[PDB]
Amino acid sequence: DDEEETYRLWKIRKTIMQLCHDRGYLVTQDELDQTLEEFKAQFGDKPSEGRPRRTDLTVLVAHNDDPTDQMFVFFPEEPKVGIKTIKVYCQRMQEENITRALIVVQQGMTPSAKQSLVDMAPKYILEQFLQQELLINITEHELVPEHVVMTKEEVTELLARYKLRENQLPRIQAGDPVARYFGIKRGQVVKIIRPSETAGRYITYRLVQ
Amino acid sequence: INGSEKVLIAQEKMATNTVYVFAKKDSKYAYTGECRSCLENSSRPTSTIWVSMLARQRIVATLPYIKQEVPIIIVFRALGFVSDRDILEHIIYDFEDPEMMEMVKPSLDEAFVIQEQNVALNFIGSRGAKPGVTKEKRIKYAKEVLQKEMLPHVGVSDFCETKKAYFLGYMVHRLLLAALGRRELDDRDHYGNKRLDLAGPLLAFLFRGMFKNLLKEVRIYAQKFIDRGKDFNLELAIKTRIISDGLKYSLATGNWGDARAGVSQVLNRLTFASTLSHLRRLNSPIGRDGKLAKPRQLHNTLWGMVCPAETPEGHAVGLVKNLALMAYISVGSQPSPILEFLEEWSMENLEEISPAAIADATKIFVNGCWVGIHKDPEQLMNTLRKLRRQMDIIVSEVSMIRDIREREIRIYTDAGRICRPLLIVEKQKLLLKKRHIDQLKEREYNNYSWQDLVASGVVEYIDTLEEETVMLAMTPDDLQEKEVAYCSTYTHCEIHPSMILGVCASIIPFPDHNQSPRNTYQSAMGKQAMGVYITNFHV
Amino acid sequence: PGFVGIRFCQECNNMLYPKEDKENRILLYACRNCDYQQEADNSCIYVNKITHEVDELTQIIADVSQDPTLPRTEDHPCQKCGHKEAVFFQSHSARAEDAMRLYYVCTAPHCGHRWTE
Amino acid sequence: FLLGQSARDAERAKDILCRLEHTTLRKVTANTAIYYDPNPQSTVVAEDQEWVNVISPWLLRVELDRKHMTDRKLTMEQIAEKINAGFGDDLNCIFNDDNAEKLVLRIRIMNDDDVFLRCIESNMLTDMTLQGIEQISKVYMHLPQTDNKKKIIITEDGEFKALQEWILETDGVSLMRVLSEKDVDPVRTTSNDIVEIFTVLGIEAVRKALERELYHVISFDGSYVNYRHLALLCDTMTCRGHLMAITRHGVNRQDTGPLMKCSFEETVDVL
Amino acid sequence: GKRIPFGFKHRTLPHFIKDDYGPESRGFVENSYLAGLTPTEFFFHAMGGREGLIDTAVKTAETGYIQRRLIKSMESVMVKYDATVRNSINQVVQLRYGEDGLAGESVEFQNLATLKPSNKAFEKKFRFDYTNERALRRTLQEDLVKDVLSNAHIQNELEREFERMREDREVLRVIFPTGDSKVVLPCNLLRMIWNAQKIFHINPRLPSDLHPIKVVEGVKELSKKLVIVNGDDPLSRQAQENATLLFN
DNA sequence: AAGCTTTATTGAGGCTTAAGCAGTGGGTTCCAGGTACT
DNA sequence: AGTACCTAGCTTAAGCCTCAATAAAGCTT
Ligand SMILES: [Zn+2]
Ligand SMILES: [Zn+2]
Repeated sequence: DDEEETYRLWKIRKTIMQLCHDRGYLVTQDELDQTLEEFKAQFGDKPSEGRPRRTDLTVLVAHNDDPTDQMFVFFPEEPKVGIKTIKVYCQRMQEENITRALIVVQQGMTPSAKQSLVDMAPKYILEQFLQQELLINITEHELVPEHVVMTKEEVTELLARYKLRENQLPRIQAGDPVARYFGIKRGQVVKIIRPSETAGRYITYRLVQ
Repeated sequence: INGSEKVLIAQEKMATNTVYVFAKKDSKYAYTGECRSCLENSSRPTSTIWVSMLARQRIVATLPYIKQEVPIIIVFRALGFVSDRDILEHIIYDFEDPEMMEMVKPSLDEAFVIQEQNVALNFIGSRGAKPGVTKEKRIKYAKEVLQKEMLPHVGVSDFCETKKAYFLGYMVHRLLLAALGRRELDDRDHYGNKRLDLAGPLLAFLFRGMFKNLLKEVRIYAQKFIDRGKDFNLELAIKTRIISDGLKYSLATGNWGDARAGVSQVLNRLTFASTLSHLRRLNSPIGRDGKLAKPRQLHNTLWGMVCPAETPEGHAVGLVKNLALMAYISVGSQPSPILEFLEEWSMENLEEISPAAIADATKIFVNGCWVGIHKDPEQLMNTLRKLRRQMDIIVSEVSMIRDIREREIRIYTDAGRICRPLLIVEKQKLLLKKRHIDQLKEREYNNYSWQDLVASGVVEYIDTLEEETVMLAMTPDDLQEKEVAYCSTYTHCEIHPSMILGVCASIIPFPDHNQSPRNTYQSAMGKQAMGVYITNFHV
Repeated sequence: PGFVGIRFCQECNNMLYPKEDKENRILLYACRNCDYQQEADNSCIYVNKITHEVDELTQIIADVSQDPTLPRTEDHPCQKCGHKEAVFFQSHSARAEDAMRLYYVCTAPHCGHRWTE
Repeated sequence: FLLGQSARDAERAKDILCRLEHTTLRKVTANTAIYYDPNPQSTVVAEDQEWVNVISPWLLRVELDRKHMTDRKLTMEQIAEKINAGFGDDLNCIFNDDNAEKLVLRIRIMNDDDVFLRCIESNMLTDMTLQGIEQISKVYMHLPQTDNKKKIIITEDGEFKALQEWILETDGVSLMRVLSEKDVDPVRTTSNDIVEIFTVLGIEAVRKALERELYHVISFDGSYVNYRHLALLCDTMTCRGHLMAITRHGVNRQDTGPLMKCSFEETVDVL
Repeated sequence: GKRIPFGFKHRTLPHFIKDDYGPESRGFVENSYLAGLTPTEFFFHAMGGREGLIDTAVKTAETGYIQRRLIKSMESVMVKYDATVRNSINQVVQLRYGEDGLAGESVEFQNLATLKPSNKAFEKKFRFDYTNERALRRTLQEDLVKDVLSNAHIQNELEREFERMREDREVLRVIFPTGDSKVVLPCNLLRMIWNAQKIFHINPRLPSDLHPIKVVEGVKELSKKLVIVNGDDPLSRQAQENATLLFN
């Protein structure tokens, strides 16, 4: 199909833009929520070997403050992306002066390239995402409460106020889909605001482990 | 025993020599067949043969003392049946129904490589409980397994090959029918599939092994005292402790072995009702603390056979049961007179038939083993009943069951079947006439007892198997008077509905007006009520 | 269509296997133990009815009319013999028993006619 | 939960149901058979569409029913396209138009083995996945009665209103794939499995989901338990990042102490 | 959960004809315990009772294993002296017990009046329209009536508290998307108000004599006195606000 | 030498196995037997 | 002979078995 493909691409674009906005990046308001028809006009309405193919919608976004860092997103052509294919992205990545980047794979990604992605984490950070993960903004789900990343000063204030260490906080998995959505690294407390039926509002904290 | 009163609680078990088709929905088998074959008066206990259909559709066989799933075609070739046509004749009785042939085709095509009986038997010997050394001493092991291990009830002899093959083909045919669903599956809780081991069978089972141990000790003694060149002393050869202390231990302790326990319990003597209830108690072999409910539920076949209300309300609900009032367990007799009678009539044996007339007639089963064919199922059940209404040859406890939907007719003479006496109903009339009551009121004068009424062809014992093929009325005053007809084809009539209760539930006044849990609780407490439990209590 | 039966060899009395003819382009059932060839009858060598269109009249036997445990009706006469009495029952089979279809068997002796309403 | 107009339309709900239920050809086919026709132009069946061809002499003749064909809202070409996509160019499919009730698919290979054509015949009746997703059985749809499932909206005058819209209820479990489907509410669509949510919606959503599910089973019979006890159990199972199952497999894997873990069912192995 | 199964070949008992789906044949009992049950019904009644006892006997073992797992999993979860919930290894499970710090004994089911009015109904019932003369005359004493009517600062404050109520009304609707207000809270405010009425012999027919500005000031002072989280830093202030958000 | 092919290669999907399975009283039976040596 | 001395289902991790990408190795033109 072709209309299904362009609808899927538009949904992925919408979810990626929402992820970048929630992550604290410069997202233009109309780009944050554009119509499917707008996307079709802007890209070509024929992903099946046509104008709105992959690598054309690689979205480059900077930070809201300190706009030096960017994670200009990638969309591999092939379903199963591999090491020799992510090395092209690495070459383009070193061509710039930034470190973070996101790739949106179609099918299951190879375990050797999975290890490779860890193999340059200190140098430049690479995140991967499957298509079905980016067809729904899970933060919009009613079961998912408001997750807010805390700064280091806020974490120190929290620990000094409650007189507890980083070990004693309840923790959250690094492979958590919410954590992956925010791209938070290990040792980064995330405050969570959820409504309580017995107190109204309850704010908890989850360190990354 | 040692001054202690011990009661052998009857332990039920799956009925031997009977083919059953079950569904192991969790395993890799869509439908599995089995038959716990055990020849009567055989010291060796039962050996279960499994024929199970693969779920994916080949058919394999789990033989005793063989650890691999032998294909059915391999076994049939190992029985001296090389031709595929002959094997299909022994399995499928019709050559005009292509569907079952197509369904069984993958199993036939599984083992077309093996075509010789020697090769089939060599494969039989492969991967056994006792592995073979070479082609030699493994051909004989497979022959021994096929001769004396699997299907012992069809005969253990050189000439029983064709009978054993016919029975295996019947088992495969029943499995195929279960797979197509033309015959419904078999229930593990239907009491027509169960037998009750009373004191007789239990003591016989103990005595088999115990006498075997005595013989082994005698053999050891003879070996010791022949090697010296002298003559052994037979009085010192047989030691009496190995044959008496074993019974004493098995009855005093309850450990049924040197296995399961609780077989022999201490007699309960708080109340005469309690004593009667402890002597009529059935114990399920199923273990306790099981989360399943089907072995504990009150199956429909428990009507009149076992008290529906009385059961221990603890962790053994439904498992431990109390026998009903008029329920009687068949003590079993020899089937030889029945076989002689069948051969007297126009019954054809399996060793003298063509495999073509098999499908157009009814197969005859005696104690499970398939004996032959009869062309006219009617006038055969009529004749057998007429003899059971006269006590000419067939004992009253023997039960004949004519499957009418499927052309089968089975006669059971086993020791352990549970039956109850029932009235016999002619066209629309009872056979209990007024003269029977007149002669029965004047007992101790006319010497007209219950056995005289049984020999009169008025009442007869019906077991669970025959209950599935009988139309049984509540009472004569309601179900023999012309109305808007319900069935108008009654065969038996219940003597009295109140006799479906046990000994402890029969003391409940108006038990139908209560709630069933209350009746169960009363039956439990009825054994605990104090009173004069025995007349000679002062001694 | 129709079902396909298993063909049998004539010499060793085994089951025949279908095969193709390379020169005449015809189907032939061939034995594997010995070498026996025969001219096939139909092109349909395999069939599979899955929608359970199972006619039940063939599976029903006339001997069931003798069963006292089945309900009788004086409401439906026999079509062949005209006997006014006939018994009725359900399908009594798995892969079935979803619809309450009655099957009638005439209880008159030596007729055994069966039908469905 | 359906997203928009489909929630208030039974016909659109049926379309979503057909797009979610796992539909194979076995659930759609009526009967199937293989033949040996070396001349496709003149088949043994002598039907009409044989001239569409104008390569193997043995073919696959499978006939489709009309009842299941209409209910699944499929077209004949869709099935052929799915087979062609799932089998490449090794297979050829010639279908039948809507001329008669007999829906015929004729399948031939590029030349292999009849047994292989039967081998793939058993390999098609299983898993083309004609409609819906995997790991799902028949899906039941209905209108809710309790306000928990009814769409509660706030009218412009501030008054609550209970809109009764069509809701779906599956018998399998697959989020992150159903939520991807069109006309499906990605916000309110909950689940019954807990492990599946943890893979999809994270750990904190499970703490809410387990709370609602545990409250559902407790309060089903009308009994009430305070929310304080519900919150603690849900939080202690999620205070480690992952699902802390209450067994020896989950309790005895956290650093609590050798005596705590040996106080549980497994004693010697812990100490 | 269903009718009596066909234990025999397509019949529940040998006494019914085969394939009999009628009420009596499948286990329906039309008699009562006073009239007594027929033997076929009595056995079918035993069918249901045996299922009940089997459930009772098996439930004990499976359930009994359950609480042991629950208790042994949470046999060290307690409330420390900083009102936090920590396990044996001092890992915080909840910052406050039950997300509010309130024990489960001294709470009652209460109804939130702010939830589920109409917008006009909410304004009609809570705004305290001070513009009407006669309504003020009937409700308040004349010295208080002219005090409210003359001063505009009091009128501004009464408008401001209603602004908080609309803010609260939106918050509740976000917290409770479902239109229900049966919520557990510690202090039964309606009862204590009714308790206060009977203690002080209100006779509510007469105009009242409390200044509404005292009500607003008293409530604000009371909210300050209800402290779940101590301290003055904004982190504790937010926790204190969230702990008593619903109650306030 | 850039690319194709091979070959270990290495992480990622499918099968057996322990190990648990609510609380208190009352009775019964059994715990060496077999040889050896005076 | 009497007695002292010798000899029924469950579930879930968990280890184990097999299978497909992949870069090193060596040909290949
Ligand atoms: Zn041949
Ligand atoms: Zn007729």
